Amino acid sequence: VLSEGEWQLVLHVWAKVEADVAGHGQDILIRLFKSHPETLEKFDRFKHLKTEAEMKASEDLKKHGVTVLTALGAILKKKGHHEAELKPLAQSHATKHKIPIKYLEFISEAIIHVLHSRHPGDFGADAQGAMNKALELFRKDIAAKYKELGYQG
Ligand code: HEM
Repeated sequence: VLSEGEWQLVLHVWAKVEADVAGHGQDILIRLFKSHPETLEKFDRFKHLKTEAEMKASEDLKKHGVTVLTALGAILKKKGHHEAELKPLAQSHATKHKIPIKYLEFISEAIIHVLHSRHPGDFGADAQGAMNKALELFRKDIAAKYKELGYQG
């Protein structure tokens, strides 16, 4: 359970992200795909992209980055009271998209890295630890839904 102070650190940096949702979403998906190429393979929509320059030039990838970060921002702003938001997301990601929980760990790393690069003054160690806790809570709660459905592994 995050404390109120931890949530304030999370949402203070997240308010900075929302000034350029699309640039953050590009940076995060590109980092995810470069660091963990198995993740790119899960996207029929993107797996034609073979270089970082091609990824940066894809408007559709930029659009999807906004979709992803909008869903995550709505979850973070619930401060843990996010059951209604996680139900459909766990269902799609477990049963339709077939995304292992481990790949959610990978995107969480990519998010933390990009936030550190773009917002160092608001993303010191205290805020890094709080965002790590928030993303752990996200993964814990999604993993419980995966397990219900027979996909935790
Ligand atoms: C912070 C974590 C993530 C969030 C908030 C998120 C959110 C979303 C949302 C909102 C959609 C569209 C609605 C839906 O299908 O449920 C979507 C689609 C999708 N997501 Fe995620 N996602 C996350 C992580 C991942 C990861 C790590 C992968 C793959 C490694 C992935 C793969 C996909 C795929 C394949 C689609 C469908 C894309 C398409 O063909 O339109 N997601 N995601």
